[PDB]
Amino acid sequence: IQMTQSPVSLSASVGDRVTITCRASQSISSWLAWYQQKPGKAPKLLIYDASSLESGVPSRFSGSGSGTEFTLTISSLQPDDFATYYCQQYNSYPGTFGQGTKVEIKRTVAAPSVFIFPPSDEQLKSGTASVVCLLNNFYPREAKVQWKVDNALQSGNSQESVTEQDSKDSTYSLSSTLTLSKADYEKHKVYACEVTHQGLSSPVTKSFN
Amino acid sequence: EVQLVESGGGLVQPGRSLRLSCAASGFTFDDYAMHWVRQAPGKGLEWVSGISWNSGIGYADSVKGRFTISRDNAKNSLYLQMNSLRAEDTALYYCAKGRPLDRGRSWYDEIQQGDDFDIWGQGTMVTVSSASTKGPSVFPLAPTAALGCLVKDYFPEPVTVSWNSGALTSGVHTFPAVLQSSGLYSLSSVVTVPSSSLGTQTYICNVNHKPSNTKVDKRVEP
Amino acid sequence: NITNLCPFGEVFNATRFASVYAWNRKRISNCVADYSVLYNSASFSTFKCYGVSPTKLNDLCFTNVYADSFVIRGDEVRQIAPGQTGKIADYNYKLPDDFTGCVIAWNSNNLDSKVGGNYNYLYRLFRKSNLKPFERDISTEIYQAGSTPCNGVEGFNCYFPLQSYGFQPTNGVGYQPYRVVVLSFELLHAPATVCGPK
Amino acid sequence: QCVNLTTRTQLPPAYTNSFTRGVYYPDKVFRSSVLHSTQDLFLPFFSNVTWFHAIHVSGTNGTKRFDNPVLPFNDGVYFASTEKSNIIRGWIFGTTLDSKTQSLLIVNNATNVVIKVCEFQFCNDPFLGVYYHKNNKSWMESEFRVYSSANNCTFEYVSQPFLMDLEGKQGNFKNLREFVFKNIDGYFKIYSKHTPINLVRDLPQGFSALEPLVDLPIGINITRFQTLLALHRSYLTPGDSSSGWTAGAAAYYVGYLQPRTFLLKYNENGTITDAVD
Ligand SMILES: *[C@@H]1O[C@H](CO)[C@@H](O[C@@H]2O[C@H](CO)[C@@H](O[C@@H]3O[C@H](CO)[C@@H](O)[C@H](O)[C@@H]3O)[C@H](O)[C@H]2NC(C)=O)[C@H](O)[C@H]1NC(C)=O
Ligand SMILES: *[C@@H]1O[C@H](CO)[C@@H](O[C@@H]2O[C@H](CO)[C@@H](O)[C@H](O)[C@H]2NC(C)=O)[C@H](O)[C@H]1NC(C)=O
Ligand SMILES: *[C@@H]1O[C@H](CO)[C@@H](O)[C@H](O)[C@H]1NC(C)=O
Ligand SMILES: *[C@@H]1O[C@H](CO)[C@@H](O)[C@H](O)[C@H]1NC(C)=O
Repeated sequence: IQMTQSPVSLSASVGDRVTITCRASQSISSWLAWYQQKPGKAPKLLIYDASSLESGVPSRFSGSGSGTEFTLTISSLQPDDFATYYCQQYNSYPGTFGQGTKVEIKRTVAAPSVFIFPPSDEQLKSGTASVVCLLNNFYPREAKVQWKVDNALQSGNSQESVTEQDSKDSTYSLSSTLTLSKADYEKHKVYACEVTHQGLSSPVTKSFN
Repeated sequence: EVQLVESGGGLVQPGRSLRLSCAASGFTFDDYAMHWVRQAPGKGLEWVSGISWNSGIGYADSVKGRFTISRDNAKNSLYLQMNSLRAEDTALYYCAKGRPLDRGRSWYDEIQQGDDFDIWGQGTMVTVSSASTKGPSVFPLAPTAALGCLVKDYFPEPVTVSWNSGALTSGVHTFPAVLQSSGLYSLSSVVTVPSSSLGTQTYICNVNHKPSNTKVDKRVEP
Repeated sequence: NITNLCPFGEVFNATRFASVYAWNRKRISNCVADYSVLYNSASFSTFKCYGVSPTKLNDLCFTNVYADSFVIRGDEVRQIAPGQTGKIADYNYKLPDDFTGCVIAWNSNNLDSKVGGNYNYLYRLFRKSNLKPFERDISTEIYQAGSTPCNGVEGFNCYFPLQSYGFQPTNGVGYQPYRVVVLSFELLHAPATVCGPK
Repeated sequence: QCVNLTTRTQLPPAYTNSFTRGVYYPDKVFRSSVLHSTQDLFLPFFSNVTWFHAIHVSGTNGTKRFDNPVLPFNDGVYFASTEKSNIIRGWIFGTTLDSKTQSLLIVNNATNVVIKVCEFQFCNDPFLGVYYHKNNKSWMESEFRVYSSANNCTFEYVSQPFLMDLEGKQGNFKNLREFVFKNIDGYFKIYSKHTPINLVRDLPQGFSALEPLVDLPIGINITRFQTLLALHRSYLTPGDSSSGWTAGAAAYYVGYLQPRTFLLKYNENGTITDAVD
């Protein structure tokens, strides 16, 4: 059947005890394995049978539960563990894995550095023009951005991206891009991007003519 | 080490066939039941197919038939003949070996294990595209204060961007690429310099487009 | 004397068997064999020994055995007979006419039969040349017959060489899945190790 | 996946006289204190046994000496050493000694001996690696440094170790890991026994016939074999391959065979005294 973790993500600074639980769609006996998958590398094996341990891991990991709900907890923590985590099932092949809750452990609330960028000259000559909202070095990934035409906002013409936590600063710099053509792009005067985050009192806007 | 290496992976037209490999090492590849498990770009893992110590297991639901696992214990190289590749099969495929000793599994015992997949191969990336490799139409981002270099409409991944030929690794920002809805890639990079360094020192953004090596260089000024 | 056996049950009871086109070749050696029970089971729908006979078989030691194993719909086990023709013989499994061993085949319509289309099981269908004794064409380039190669396109003159069985539960008697184990008793020039009881 | 470890020592190994050492029992019919003639491949009486040096620390610290040679396997061999430690881990008998040609392998892990045949990927200086696991002061015994593959191949066997670890730690014997490896009529047969001896350096005036450890159905033509060690991985340092090595020092003997026939003065328990030819 299915196998879905209960959290969706979590950050909790080094030296902390945290839990991640996966609930099923039916009685999946008690066989399960746990995967931590650093960004861009090959996933790893952590717990098999949903409880036991395999040689090749620090003992800090822990697993329990059965039936429909299972749990993996980390008590004493290190810089490495900042990684994605996945469950799975067994009942009947196929045995899938599930969404995968992140762990981006670091906690110092930061404020953004917001900018808006127009197109270059040749960019405009490119028949299609893209413009940028930049959100430098804020924490954490929980943040929202929404652009603004002269009076209203944009949607359906935007594409977005976000970095990872940097190895020293752990702040998350967002990029968002509005990609229109010269025909639509030229229709206007001012283009804006407005942001919300836990680090701000009022949503922060940056626009240009 | 007890290692897996897979090949046969790259740009493939939609529906065009392809055959992987996994020249496993170390472990008695003649025993453990392999599986091809594909991770989407960034998204989760997902089982595609498996194969027992002798042969034959089911696949994912929308992938049966159009795929075909196989192996050859006499050679140490699992296979995966993929046919009619749809849009979704664009992914990174990992060879994997089941957890338990599946040399002579139980005849008749109610088990059907699913705590498996110990060792994962490096993964042989696979795309599904209908446009060809294209070098980026790189553009600059004219501005304590930051400025950058956008790289629009490159294809297919990767591109390496650097500043002043890698002079300044501070303010660096490797904004990861996004597949355009149009089916194309693009990204940008940016760097913060003191606004006191605005009209004083001018910076250089350069790109090398490794799939074809369409090297471009640019100078960014407000 | 008797302490161990050859791990026969690891196939004579194995959970799944290969498609016959990619038929598994489980090499067996370094063990002893009580072949009689491998025969005295009253469960096999076929057991024919060629170049050898079940009589006195337990005297027979060999350098090794190459238990080839697969699944084919019941009747067509007849193409498992040295010098026979047929799609399994022509294009999936060629027993040498000078064969020296035994063939086993039983029903498994309870086990290897499932609705929905079991693409677990497959066999070759189009092929340039006929096969060779104990050769295995797991590779699956798409066959061509006439004017043009197939470019990776499959169409006319251009067909995926392997097709399935589809052992539906409601199948007829002749459609039933015989699990097949072909014990080829090889005695090249090495020590004879797979001996009989006592 | 290994280091061109020494590659630099070649000085002529000395030799020795095999005064009396390396005879076995060719049957299992019970025997008594009566002579009996026997023909087979024997290491020649008083052979010019080729004594080669493993780590041989006689010198300014400097060069860490080690000169393991790849020796042919004329018609079977007799392999020995002094080796106060427990480093003489196994052998890699073969002809081509990597892929597209079979060969054999003996190794140990201090618990049991493991015996395989395979088409390996042996590199010129192979050696298993015994390395700290960071728990208990104990270790693991990885052998990734002996070959980049041992694949597509048949035999497997595990027994109580061929090397029987012992309680020496005082030192006049070094336990003389003795073996005789002979490939005749498609069989590979191992005849040996371990011997702690009160003599300082060389093989004795007294004698002990070996015993057949095992008889195996490999049926692989064998004409070359290099012995193997599992070096004690020095505490981890910048430099993991061409670095501080040769943890432990000793040397080993090799002596070939040829057909001969002897009448041995057997004894009641299955014992051997003397012969002349
Ligand atoms: C595959 O698994 C089945 C299920 O365990 C095995 O079935 C039983 O196997 C025995 C011998 O192994 C068959 O002989 C029977 O022996 C018992 C006692 O030895 C005796 O009470 C019977 O009269 C008969 O002689 C038995 O018929 C069989 N029964 C069933 C229900 O399968 C089978 O042996 C396994 N096959 C292999 C090759 O291991
Ligand atoms: C010595 O070698 C034997 C043979 O491989 C090892 O036995 C295996 O050990 C692993 C380690 O957990 C088990 O997973 C296997 O199941 C064991 N094989 C069996 C039980 O047949 C043994 O561990 C080795 N010991 C040392 C100290 O090297
Ligand atoms: C090993 O692989 C080779 C090719 O790599 C193949 O010819 C051979 O049949 C395989 N098996 C043995 C036992 O050599
Ligand atoms: C030693 O280095 C040479 C240099 O190419 C290489 O040919 C040889 O295989 C190496 N020996 C090893 C790695 O054992």
